[PDB]
Amino acid sequence: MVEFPEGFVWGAATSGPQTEGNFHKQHQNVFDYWFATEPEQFDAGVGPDTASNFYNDYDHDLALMAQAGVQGLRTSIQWTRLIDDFETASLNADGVAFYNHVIDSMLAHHITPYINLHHFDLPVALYDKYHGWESKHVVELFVKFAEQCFKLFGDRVDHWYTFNEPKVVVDGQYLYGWHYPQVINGPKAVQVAYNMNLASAKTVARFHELSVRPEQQIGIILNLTPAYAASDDPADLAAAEFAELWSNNLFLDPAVLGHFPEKLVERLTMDGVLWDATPTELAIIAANPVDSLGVNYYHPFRVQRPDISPKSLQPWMPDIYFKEYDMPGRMMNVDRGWEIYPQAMTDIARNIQKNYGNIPWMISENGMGVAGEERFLDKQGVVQDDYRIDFMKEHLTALAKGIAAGSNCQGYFVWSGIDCWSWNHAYHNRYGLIRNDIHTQTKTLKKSAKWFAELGERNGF
Amino acid sequence: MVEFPEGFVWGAATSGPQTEGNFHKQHQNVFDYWFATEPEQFDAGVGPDTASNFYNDYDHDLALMAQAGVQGLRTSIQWTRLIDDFETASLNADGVAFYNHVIDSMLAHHITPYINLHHFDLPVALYDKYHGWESKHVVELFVKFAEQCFKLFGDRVDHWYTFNEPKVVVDGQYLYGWHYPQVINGPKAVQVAYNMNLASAKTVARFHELSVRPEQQIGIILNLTPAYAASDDPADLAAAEFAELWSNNLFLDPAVLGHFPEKLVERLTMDGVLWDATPTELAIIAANPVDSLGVNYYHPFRVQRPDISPKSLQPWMPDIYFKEYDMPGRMMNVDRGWEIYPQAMTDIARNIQKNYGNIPWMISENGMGVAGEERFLDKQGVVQDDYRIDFMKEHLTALAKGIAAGSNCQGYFVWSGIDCWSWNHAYHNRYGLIRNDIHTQTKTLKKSAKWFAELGERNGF
Repeated sequence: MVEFPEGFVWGAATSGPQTEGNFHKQHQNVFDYWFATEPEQFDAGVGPDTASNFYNDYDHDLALMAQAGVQGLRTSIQWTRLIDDFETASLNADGVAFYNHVIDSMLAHHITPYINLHHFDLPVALYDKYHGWESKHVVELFVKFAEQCFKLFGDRVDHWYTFNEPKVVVDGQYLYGWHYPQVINGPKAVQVAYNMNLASAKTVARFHELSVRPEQQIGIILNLTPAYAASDDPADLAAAEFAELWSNNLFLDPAVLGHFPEKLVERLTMDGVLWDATPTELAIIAANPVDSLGVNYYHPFRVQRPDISPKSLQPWMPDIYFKEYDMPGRMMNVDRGWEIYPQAMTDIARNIQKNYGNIPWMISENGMGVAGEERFLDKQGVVQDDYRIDFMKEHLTALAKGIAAGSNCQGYFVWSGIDCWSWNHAYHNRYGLIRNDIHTQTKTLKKSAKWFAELGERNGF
Repeated sequence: MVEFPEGFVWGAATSGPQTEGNFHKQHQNVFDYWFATEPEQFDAGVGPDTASNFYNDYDHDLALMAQAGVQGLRTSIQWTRLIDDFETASLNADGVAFYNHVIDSMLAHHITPYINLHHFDLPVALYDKYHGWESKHVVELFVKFAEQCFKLFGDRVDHWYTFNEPKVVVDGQYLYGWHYPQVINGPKAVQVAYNMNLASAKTVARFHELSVRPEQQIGIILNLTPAYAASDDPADLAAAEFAELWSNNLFLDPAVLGHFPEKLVERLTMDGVLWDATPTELAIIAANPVDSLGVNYYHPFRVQRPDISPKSLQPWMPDIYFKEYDMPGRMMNVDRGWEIYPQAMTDIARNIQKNYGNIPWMISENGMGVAGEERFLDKQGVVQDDYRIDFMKEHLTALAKGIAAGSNCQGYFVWSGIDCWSWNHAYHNRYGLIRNDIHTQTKTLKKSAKWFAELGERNGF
């Protein structure tokens, strides 16, 4: 009834910091330090130290993900586990052996690895020593870390990602206090956005120098949700224009087109907050675009005119040009406070098709979080998450409208395979196809897990 | 200047729970239990245990209402006072003796008795054992109770009411937390609204099985305030449409027309929350419409679209289809949060006239509550409540226009005669023509009282 291209990849996504636990990890990342420092900032004081126990139970967890129809698993390697000396990217042999075991175990369970290099997990010592992503020196050390990943694992991994959503690192570490170190500094944020874009192009350059097979590709993962204008009132449309240049073009254009959006550069220059670039850096960005795109979508995004004029005497923030808008009559997931609007998928598919060369791309994240799922256990122990299935039905149906009209979409990765630790929210919301009782680390497929499996075999629904 | 038809009843209204006190009352109703158990939920810690001392002082209390021009008095008999065993409706001899004394004292004072059977006072033991109005067994037990009242007092009581506003019991007990048990559950509310309509029809049948004089008639007291849309945008009149069906037609159509409003049942059906009804129950409802209508009006009712779509993921409530609206420029009773809009009574009179066969009806409640009436004591300790006299003239002016279009309105009852106990608000707001000083239980007539007595002696103002 609703079918998909031949060879479509049906996958799941997570990250290392949200699954492994900190068992025997040499270094603290910023979240590790934050929980060790301020456990009160974490739901029920549940931090990352055990997470979903993937460090100990990876082999059986991959078997369950295989039962749930996961053909490709996207996760990440932790900079703070793999590397001994950040300055030289010397190797921690127990961390090297651990990633070798999960990649081999993925292969034995017929799961194609999708390895991402960074998911919000900057080592805190590099923030102490250099202020982290503000340092073009840290940019080099990350490339050296990526180098080591490609040489150790490149023989078995075809699909790579530089970053999971650099924008969330910008927003979290430097604008709104979501990530330790919780800096509130707009101008610094602009430079960190530039530096991470430059880190990614440099990683793409290194990756292709060290390539061995043609099948090996490397991409980036971004949120590309449209910035819908509240109305056709010129202050609203102009707000949506900056919101999109800033929340999407900031990374899309360097990543795919190899340059920064011209109107955005103009705006930040006028406000005197523009990043420091060099022509050689800009040339490396121009010469090394990504090979593919991962798209994360959960909920739509609407903006209206700011309340006060952007010329007011206030610290510079991107938000001086736009304000979030709530649309009368929106379809809501009320407990989570999120609008449900599946066609945003279809708009994304059309944008990549028209404006970004129809570059090959996948939905790298899509999913629905629900609290207190114990309420929907049958006494056979299986969560009856019919809501998750309907959510996936609506969004896959809109994604199908995009593929049919010619969008080069190649895969759909659910967030997430197994319930995992959602930063300061920890396990308050569950996204998995598979349920984790985090007291015992005992995992059990939900109803949606069997549905996802049949979806992959039928390649539709 | 503003005159009324011949025979128009000028009366006053209260209830047993709000006047009697619990002196030697055998059983606890839901409010008694709530107060005995959470006194903090009631203004100044004042509960119903003494109320306005009507149990002890009914005789002199009645002599004063008669001085205030109360020609007929509506109040209620408490299920929890008259009945020994609820399962059989056996009699508590002291309760019977009390209500005989009250009724006989009314006629000795030439007040016509208007006796209502139920005013928010479900026995708490019937809730514990059966979940109260959710049980069709409890509906039968109420008919047994109603039958005893008819047999005991029908020899000198011509005018009866099955219920005072069952929608307030639905709303308070099962939707918004106003009444103990404070259940929040849309589906149950739907079933309780249906069950209470069924109890009233069953009571009407029993009443006419026993009625011997043609003067004997039984009615129901409803609030029929129109749902005024905020604007004529289609979303707001959709909201006003449902709010009308739900707040008025849900009770008025079964009571007067013999059937539930079809487009309401269609929407309750589509949403999966329809009550459980048998053919026999529906035929009883069709076959026993009430004889007359009691209308309570205090303030208008304005409605706009809901903030989110009724299809959002939320528990079913009637409120998913409409949100209240505050009209800019409203005339307000500021100390109370209530709009003043007397035209509404003209609209109700016309609705009843055109669309309900012009059934004999009365205003069973209308009044204004104000706090701290100590501030308007004159030199002889009489409240000078000109605000109350004005309020009456404006609403009587509107009623008289409805009658002049021919509407079959036959009387006007003010709330209230003596200041009585207003549930969780207790004695914060006073509505009476007669002030009650509650520490000593001394009642003195307000200035509005002498004005009410002249209005009846003249049929106008």
